Amino acid sequence: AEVTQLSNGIVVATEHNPSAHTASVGVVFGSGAANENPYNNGVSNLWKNIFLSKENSAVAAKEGLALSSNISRDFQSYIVSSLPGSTDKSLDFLNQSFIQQKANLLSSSNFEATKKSVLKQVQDFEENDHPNRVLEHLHSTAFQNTPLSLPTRGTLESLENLVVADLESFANNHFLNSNAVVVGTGNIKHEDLVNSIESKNLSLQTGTKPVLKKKAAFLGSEVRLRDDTLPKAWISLAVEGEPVNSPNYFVAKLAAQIFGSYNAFEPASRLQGIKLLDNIQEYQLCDNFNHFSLSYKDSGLWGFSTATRNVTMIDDLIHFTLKQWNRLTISVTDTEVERAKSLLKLQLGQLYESGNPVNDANLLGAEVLIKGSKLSLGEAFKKIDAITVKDVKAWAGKRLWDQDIAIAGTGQIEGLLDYMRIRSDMSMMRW
Amino acid sequence: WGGFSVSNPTIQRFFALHYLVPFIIAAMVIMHLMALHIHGSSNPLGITGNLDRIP
Ligand code: HEC
Repeated sequence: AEVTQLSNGIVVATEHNPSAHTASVGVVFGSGAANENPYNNGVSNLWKNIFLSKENSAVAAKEGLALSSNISRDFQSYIVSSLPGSTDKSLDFLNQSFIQQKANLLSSSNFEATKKSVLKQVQDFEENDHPNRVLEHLHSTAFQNTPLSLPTRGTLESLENLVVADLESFANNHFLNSNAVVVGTGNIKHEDLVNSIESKNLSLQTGTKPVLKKKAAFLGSEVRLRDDTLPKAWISLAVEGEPVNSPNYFVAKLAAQIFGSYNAFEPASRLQGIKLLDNIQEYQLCDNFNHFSLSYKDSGLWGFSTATRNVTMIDDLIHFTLKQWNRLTISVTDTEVERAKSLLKLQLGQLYESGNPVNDANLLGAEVLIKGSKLSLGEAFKKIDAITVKDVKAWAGKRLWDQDIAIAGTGQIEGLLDYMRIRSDMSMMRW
Repeated sequence: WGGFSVSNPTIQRFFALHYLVPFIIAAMVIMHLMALHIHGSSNPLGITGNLDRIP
């Protein structure tokens, strides 16, 4: 495989997979949820859903073109998938959708129907999807009074104040030339995409997205959304992780991989090679957990989210999990590092080299927006092979051993104790 | 008195009893802590404290 890249003010980056049967072509902007003030919050979600609106999707589906979109903290994307003989049709449709006009998408009826639909979706997310809203409050309290705290989904109190003028103001300030990368993944060649872009004009705008006054800074805090009428207790807990373009990126991900993920109901998940499972399976402390190493442009998060029904033994869950985290600084073995190497090679090659072209388009767009070129997977495997136990211990002493944490929880979290015992459990007192 | 006025047996038995009764006080303190622990402390407002407990 190979990733090429060229420039004319726009950036054209591709992945010619000749074995695939489709071809995704779309623009990936460099603005995201982290580029909004807290009063126009959710305008990226509303651009996602006016791009995926019914009239626009119908006009797309007349030619056999499926639309896709994604709103992250750092990057938006607007991807159009088609057969590999219709890349010109997809480019001309994306041109007509964004560049040539926006007033037909931003009519009164389409905007009011879409605002109604996104208000319904945000309310449905707020009162029914519990582990994701725990993770969103974890971001909202780890990075508070700072633009990386804003949720990608938007809030009900802000999103019902947006009108068309704010949509157009965000479009003029963020849908720009240098801010964007046009991405073609799947079964298209790079030269075909560049010659077809130069065949059209496709000039988005003059350029220069506004620069944020405040950089992201981690802030140890907690938020407790206690709802006694829920059957479980969802809780995330994280420290300041590593951002992208850091030398400790793959080390932070391998540290997340050491303790892995778990599902107490699957039989092959209870037999993993984690030493936390011997403590966690005896009295059935949780139903599931997953360790995440989230990496953003300015900062990052490293921690775990979990859910449990054993609501009287939440503190034992947090206790054994954090003592296992303290094992990284002091006495992590060689076999755990080798196992995490093999599993992280596995899940990283599943992530970057799955068969779905829209996910490849999102990942390639994000990576060539942030760091200018895509690191191919072989050099990634060499960087994973270069990690030793001393690198993990040095990273854990830098980032894990007695550092501030951020906690978010909802449900029956009365069994979760104060902030100070969870904070003081980050250092063992025995080392 | 152990006699007819405050004399040598009185002071000796007062020393023995005085050595003895603080251990009865320690046992009553343990019983006191049990009778406390079955309902928890009060609070200076006079309302319940079952809502916001800290360890
Ligand atoms: C006759 C009154 C009384 C005496 C005497 C007394 N206690 Fe208490 N004690 C209480 C009461 C009443 C409480 C419960 C406080 C409240 O109202 O919440 C209490 C509570 C306590 C507590 C829990 C902490 C606290 O402040 O409530 C301790 C410890 C305690 N007592 C120890 C002792 C000890 C030790 C002694 C003597 C050895 C003693 N008490 C003698 C009435 C008494």
